[PDB]
Amino acid sequence: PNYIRCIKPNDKKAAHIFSESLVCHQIRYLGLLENVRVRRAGYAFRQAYEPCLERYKMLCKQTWPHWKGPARSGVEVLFNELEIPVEEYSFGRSKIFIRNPRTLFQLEDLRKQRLEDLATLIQKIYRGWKCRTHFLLMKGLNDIF
Amino acid sequence: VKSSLLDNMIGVGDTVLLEPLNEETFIDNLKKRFDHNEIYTYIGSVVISVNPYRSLPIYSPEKVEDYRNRNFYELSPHIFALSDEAYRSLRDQDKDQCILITGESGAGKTEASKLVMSYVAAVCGKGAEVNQVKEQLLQSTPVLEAFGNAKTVRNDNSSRFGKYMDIEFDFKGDPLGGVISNYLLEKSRVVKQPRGERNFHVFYQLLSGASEELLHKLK
Amino acid sequence: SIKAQTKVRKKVMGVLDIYGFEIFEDNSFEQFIINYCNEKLQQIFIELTLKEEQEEYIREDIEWTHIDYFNNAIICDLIENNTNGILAMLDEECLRPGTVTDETFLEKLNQVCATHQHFESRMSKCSRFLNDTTLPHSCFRIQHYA
Amino acid sequence: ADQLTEEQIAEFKEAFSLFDKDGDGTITTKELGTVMRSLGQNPTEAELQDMINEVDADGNGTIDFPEFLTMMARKMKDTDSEEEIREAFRVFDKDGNGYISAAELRHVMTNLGEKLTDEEVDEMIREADIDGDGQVNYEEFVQMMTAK
Ligand SMILES: Nc1ncnc2c1ncn2[C@@H]1O[C@H](COP(=O)(O)OP(=O)(O)O)[C@@H](O)[C@H]1O
Ligand SMILES: [Mg+2]
Repeated sequence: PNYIRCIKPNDKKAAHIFSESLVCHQIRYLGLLENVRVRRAGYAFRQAYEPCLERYKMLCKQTWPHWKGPARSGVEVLFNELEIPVEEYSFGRSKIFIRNPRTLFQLEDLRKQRLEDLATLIQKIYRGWKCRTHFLLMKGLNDIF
Repeated sequence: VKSSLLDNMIGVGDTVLLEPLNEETFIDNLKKRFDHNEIYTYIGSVVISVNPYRSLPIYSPEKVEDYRNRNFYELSPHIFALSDEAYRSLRDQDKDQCILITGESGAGKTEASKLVMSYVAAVCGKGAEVNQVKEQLLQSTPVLEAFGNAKTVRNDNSSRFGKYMDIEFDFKGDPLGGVISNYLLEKSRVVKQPRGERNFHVFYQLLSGASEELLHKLK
Repeated sequence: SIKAQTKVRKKVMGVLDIYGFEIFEDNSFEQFIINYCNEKLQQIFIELTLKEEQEEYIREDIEWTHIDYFNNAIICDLIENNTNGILAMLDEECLRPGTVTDETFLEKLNQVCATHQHFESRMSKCSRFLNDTTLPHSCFRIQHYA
Repeated sequence: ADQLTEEQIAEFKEAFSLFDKDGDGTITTKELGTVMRSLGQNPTEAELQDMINEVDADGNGTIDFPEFLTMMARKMKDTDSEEEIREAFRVFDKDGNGYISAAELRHVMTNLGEKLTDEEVDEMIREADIDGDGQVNYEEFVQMMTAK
């Protein structure tokens, strides 16, 4: 069973008109809330080790810059260096497990700021490469400035 | 693959990740995502669609190749990721699949079944032998919805029976066919309409659409 | 036209275009069958998904804990059961001789479904919805998941 | 530091005299890090404001040359690694195969970091891939920028 819910927003067959009450009726009818509970269990979220270390290798200074294999060992020292409590997550053989989703909000926030730090790390080397190009052209033109 | 669901996210793309869980914040989520014109939101591995009543360019064949054999969680929510997870669970792991599509009449179920049929007929790559089956189902849909569907109190047209479609493949991937299977015909609507409702459409199309020699022929 | 004539071994992906759950202003037997098959779909759906999660956590040697949710299998039984289910009682009322009205069927449902938790009618014998003024006579309630 | 010998100070004096267009032996704040990025040390703008605010208690940004040599002595071997820059471009990959879509990269470079201007990111797309279009490869591009 793979499964598709369909939600009707209005009765006027319009495009931009949204009604909260009709959709609320259809949330109750279809049972979206009871669909949450079976995937909302004791661990509410999970990943695999390889796109987790691909995902958060920049939050761990041991994995930075590359990479580091094995994936469970780098993910383990990732959660060790970030010192998230051991109650909040769990290790498996082939899956990492996240109990509460607020940790997943926090880690994506910190990753989102490290993207900005990577943009700074790029832009200083690019602009200094332009200044190195200009000083490289002007340096070979004169014996002394 | 490093890309995830959490990039390009308006609101939250999953109800599982929703803090405090009620009806009201979920209405906030659907109103935010629908007003920002993102109409798909998951519950675990469950698609939620909201009908926008108009065309969006997420069904272009260029957009199909964005989704093909990318994993389920790796990208923004859309109906093709479920059919890709089912198609990879069938193709690589040999597990027969079925997609149950439920919701309000007018909420976009039949169209979604058409889009899953078109997506599978695209990604199998078997040409006219799968496009004969697809053409058969797509050109057979207004027939079945003319016979077995009728007006209710709430809607102008409503699914009064379950359409089913078998999509049958070889081990090699060659299309062996498919079977429409009807379920649960509301029979007493034929003989007794409720107040404000309507009997099945083929009688009204038969009386209103025919010529006078056909009505005098059918007595 | 499109069915294979050969009996060869095959694979299948099916799609099921079927209604959602319905609440009208006036609900009758057709809506009772419609809501019943909705109860069956929710039952088999949440049950198979529960087995899927227990399989994913039994692979990784992760201890499953029980989580509380609505059980459809009490509801479906209330309609399905061959000895006191509502379809069995209406099948009996269409079969049993004598004066068969709608009132006698509702009184039979008040007789053989009183000690059920999820059955709700005003003239039920164990009723805590007797003084519930919002329940008209010649009607009854079923505690569906919606 | 210890600090610097006469050879490296006289090496710094050449770019320092290149951006001394008036011939006064000092320059202002907004052209101050252009010498350091011209000579290859490459500090950020934010820590450049930290170095200017470190020695100035007045707030006008008048910088003397021996403190300027101390700023250059703190950032002499602080140049960042090539593989770290390479991975920093590997994060912004679209599919994990060695390219970036050009419009998303133009949106990142003008909204994160020290905010490259309009002509600099349009220059960056063409320096990254002159053949075009809408998709830039960066395997040769980082090897060209990290070489001194
Ligand atoms: N995913 C979708 N994208 C675009 N339009 C849709 C979509 N789903 C439904 N519609 C619109 O809804 C109408 C029919 O929807 P349908 O699938 O018949 O709903 P239902 O199955 O609930 O009766 C069509 O005119 C179509 O334009
Ligand atoms: Mg339909």
